[PDB]
Amino acid sequence: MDQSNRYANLNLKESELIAGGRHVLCAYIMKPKAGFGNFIQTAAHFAAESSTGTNVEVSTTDDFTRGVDALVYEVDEANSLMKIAYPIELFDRNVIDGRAMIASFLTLTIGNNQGMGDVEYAKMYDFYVPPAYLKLFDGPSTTIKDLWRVLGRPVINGGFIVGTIIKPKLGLRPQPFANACYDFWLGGDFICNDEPQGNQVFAPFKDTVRAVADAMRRAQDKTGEAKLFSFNITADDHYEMLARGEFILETFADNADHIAFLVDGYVAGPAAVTTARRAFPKQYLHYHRAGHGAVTSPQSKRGYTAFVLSKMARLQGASGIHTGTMGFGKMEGEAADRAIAYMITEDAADGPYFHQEWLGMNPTTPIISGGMNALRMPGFFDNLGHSNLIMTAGGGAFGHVDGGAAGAKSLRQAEQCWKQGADPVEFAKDHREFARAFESFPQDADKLYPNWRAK
Amino acid sequence: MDQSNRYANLNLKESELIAGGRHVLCAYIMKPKAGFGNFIQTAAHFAAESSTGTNVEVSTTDDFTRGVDALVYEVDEANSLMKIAYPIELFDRNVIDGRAMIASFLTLTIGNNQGMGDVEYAKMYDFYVPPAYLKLFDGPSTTIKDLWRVLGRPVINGGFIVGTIIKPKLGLRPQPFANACYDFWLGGDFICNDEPQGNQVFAPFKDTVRAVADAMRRAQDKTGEAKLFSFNITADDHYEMLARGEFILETFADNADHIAFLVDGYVAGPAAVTTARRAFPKQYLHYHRAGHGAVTSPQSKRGYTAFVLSKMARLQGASGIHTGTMGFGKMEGEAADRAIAYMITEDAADGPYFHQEWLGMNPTTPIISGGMNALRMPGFFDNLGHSNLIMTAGGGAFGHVDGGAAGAKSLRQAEQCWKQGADPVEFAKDHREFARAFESFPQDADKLYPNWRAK
Amino acid sequence: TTIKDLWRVLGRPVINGGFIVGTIIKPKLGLRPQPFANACYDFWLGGDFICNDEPQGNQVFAPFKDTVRAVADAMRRAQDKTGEAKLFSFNITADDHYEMLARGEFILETFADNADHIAFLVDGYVAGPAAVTTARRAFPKQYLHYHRAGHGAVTSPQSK
Ligand SMILES: O=C(O)[C@@](O)(COP(=O)(O)O)[C@H](O)[C@H](O)COP(=O)(O)O
Ligand SMILES: O=C(O)[C@@](O)(COP(=O)(O)O)[C@H](O)[C@H](O)COP(=O)(O)O
Ligand SMILES: [Mg+2]
Ligand SMILES: [Mg+2]
Ligand SMILES: [Mg+2]
Repeated sequence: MDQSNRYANLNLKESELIAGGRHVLCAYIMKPKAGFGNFIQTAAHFAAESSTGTNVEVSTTDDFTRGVDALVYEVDEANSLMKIAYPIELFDRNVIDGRAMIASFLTLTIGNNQGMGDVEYAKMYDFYVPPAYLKLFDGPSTTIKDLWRVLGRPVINGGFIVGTIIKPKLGLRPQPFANACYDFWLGGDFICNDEPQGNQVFAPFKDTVRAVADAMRRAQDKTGEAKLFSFNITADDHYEMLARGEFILETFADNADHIAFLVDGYVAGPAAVTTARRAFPKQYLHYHRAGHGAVTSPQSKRGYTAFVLSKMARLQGASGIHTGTMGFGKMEGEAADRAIAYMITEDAADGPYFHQEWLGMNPTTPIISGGMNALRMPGFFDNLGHSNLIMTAGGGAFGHVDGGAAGAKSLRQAEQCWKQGADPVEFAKDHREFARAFESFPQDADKLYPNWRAK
Repeated sequence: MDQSNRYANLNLKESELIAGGRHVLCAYIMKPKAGFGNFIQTAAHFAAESSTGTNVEVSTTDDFTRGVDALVYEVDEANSLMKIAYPIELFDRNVIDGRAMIASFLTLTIGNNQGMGDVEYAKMYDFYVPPAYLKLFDGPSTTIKDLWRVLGRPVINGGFIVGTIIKPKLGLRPQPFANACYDFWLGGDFICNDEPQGNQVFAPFKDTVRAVADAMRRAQDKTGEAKLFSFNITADDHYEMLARGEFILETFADNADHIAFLVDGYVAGPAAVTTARRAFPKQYLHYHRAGHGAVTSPQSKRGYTAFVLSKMARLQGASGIHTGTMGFGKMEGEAADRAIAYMITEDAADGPYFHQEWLGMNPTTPIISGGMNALRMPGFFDNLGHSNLIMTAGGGAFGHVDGGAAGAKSLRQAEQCWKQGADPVEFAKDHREFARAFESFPQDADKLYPNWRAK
Repeated sequence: TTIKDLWRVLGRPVINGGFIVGTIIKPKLGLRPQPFANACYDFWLGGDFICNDEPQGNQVFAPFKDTVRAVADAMRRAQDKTGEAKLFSFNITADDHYEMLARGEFILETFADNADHIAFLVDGYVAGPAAVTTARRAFPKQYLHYHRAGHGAVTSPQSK
């Protein structure tokens, strides 16, 4: 069935749709399946399955329904580009507070349309939210601004937060776990659970937070500096998440504002992110995206990109989200991913297709992690352009030849080397922990800094 | 770094791992990326990133950690097959009730490993859960038995539940919405919100619930038969979901056990499914999987299959889940998808790689939907083998030439034709509504029943 | 919840799983927390199921939380010794709905990975259906052990 006459109107101007403030815009890279309709016909059915229609005509459709149709307003078959405008009245709102829910945005814009039989693949690369809809999202209530204040840093451009993940990913019992935290905090600022750490039978939850809380006090008394920890409170059950958060804040007591909450937002879902965002709005929400690569990978032509994921996370209320190492780490990523960081940190930024005004919505910190170490940091900061962020290096810290404490300092000195604009090799001659990272990761040192042993 | 000696033990026998009952087994179709390690090396790193390790050695690892390593126990590079055994001590448990959470299972078995830069793609096709771990999942609390009992049907093999989705997907105001519910209920059993219908400004939630409630009373008074409705309560906020469900049950009063709750479990996440499962255990939980096609599609070689998704849904507590039309509808699907239905309905069933014993865990109803109508139904039931299920036809019902009421009866008569083993064309000679479905969908009638006009 | 769910924990067939060997901790009252747990350990060496005697709860000589923690420890010791799963049914009866919740919530949390080994005993006759429903609707996935103390006042054939 050809529904292009109804669900496609290419005469609409994107600039007039934006100025109207009545439409969410989505840009897709789509390819029709062979043996069905052409590009515009497929894009039309795509819009029908994403708003008001199905695959056949129904007697219950009226002129009002047609008024809220999602409309294909731009196509470019040569580049497989498809843009669709969704009237904002389509998106579901809370009965309790009239606010928006990202779950409805996902259901319409990238839900059933991912299973259509007449489409080979379709992936969202960008979207635009107008003010009337943008302001209905929670946004972040805590930012890096609040971590800086705890660390004693300036609340404007407070700078780099040295971080790590406790490794092994799983296996450490409570006290060995806390001993590693104490070691790293002797030279570092931030520690977080590895995404799956929680209440394993060999490392009970409450036993572990108590041991970490003791380590934090010991590290703070020893170094005279404040230390931060991010606990994983992900769970299927809403009330399990609350129980973990409430116990943590109470146990850490006067160090409760040193605590962040980690959520595996992708596999647990927006509901888990919103649970932590609204239950603990004054606790830095640490968005972990394990599993995102199933759709975000460039190898995938379905779902949505990491850019789309990061932009959505800011609406959900993530204080910080993993944005990837941008090609400098062990995970898939590219240097152009720095545009993701600007989109979630700035009040105004450009996506691959749409410019976004955030209207003073709080920024989401870009959390850098994934095979990072002191040797890989200078090049990363060169690509991004700033270091007002959190970086966690698990293997990069506890894989240091001289231990986690030395690993912590190697990250500190690496960012100081970039801030000073110094040559890493020459800078290492006066910074032992940074120099020892070359011996800790000789393969990386050989590729990044040829002939480093000779200097 | 080569980690095959630690994270690979191909001398392990799958039959002993199963008999031991101490390991979750996962089968993946994996392909290493060019320019890195061979197959066993990639599979070993894959297992490390999915349990206890990272991409480098760390000083904190002890023997206890090594004991809980996930182990590659079987490979077949020719077919890109990789099997991994996850010790069940790795998976997180609730502090409040010590039960399992699917979020932990997803984070480890299909989380970070989807973003590994040394892997081109990896997709889970099957998994095995031993008794010690299986019995810790919620499982369904409400089944089709309870819908049959409300309909007055036998609680064993109660038969086919004629259903539909209110179309248009969006745009109907409260009372027009309810009028369409009444029309279909005159010949059908089951009606559900379309996945995005909820609290749109043009169709307020409470006004729609009240109008549908009145429609149910009018239809039951008119037909003398019980009627069912499945309301979408999906939301980011746990408390929004409770608010919608509590209001529905109070409004419907003595028809409260006629209510099912629909959840967009894929975009909202397991947390949303669990909210409905645990807050409303005695309300049929209707799992909707909008967005799943981004990973489950055979066009995708990442994430997991629809079989994996359905099996998890049964553990999560879904009373029913969409299993696709198995190639007979408008969405992607194949005839072999009937194995998904058997896996969620039987106490013992075979997956593509692992046999599963469910130990009496309640079944999940296979909900058939997606471009279905009376003409396509006989073929679908021949491939499945039974009709003890829910089938919803939005366009197939309200697209009927004579309206939703006649469309409802066409679906009823379509299954009666299959139960009687009659020829559709000949059966239509004595069943008006079914015959008029040929006129409603002539393109389908021409392909499925050549020369139907002459008879 | 049904005996099916106790059979599953014990490793029995979920249909016709067979006989569950059980006892009540005697004395009915008087045992202090650790002697109470020591009796639980002894029986579990040969049995499956243990329940509070109907009035056992939070007596001054046997505080509730201390007894729950000691019984929880005994269950691990007996399961680690025998290699078999063990079950316990705690009395959570109380006039105050929120007392019943407090008790049940603390038990499940304390037993942790053995939480599915726990049943909840309710003196349904003297406490009433309201107490039964509290346990039924607050803890649907915990075996509800209905104790009928006091029923003999009306059910006895001597009564008309
Ligand atoms: O498990 C891991 O691999 C990490 O803890 C990094 O460990 P290392 O520091 O040892 O590399 C992070 O979870 C990933 O970086 C997530 O990827 P991303 O940030 O791209 O979402
Ligand atoms: O929006 C729709 O398209 C449907 O209401 C079907 O409508 P029609 O009956 O009118 O076609 C269902 O939500 C999809 O079938 C879900 O797909 P699946 O079950 O494959 O996950
Ligand atoms: Mg990690
Ligand atoms: Mg639908
Ligand atoms: Mg007694």
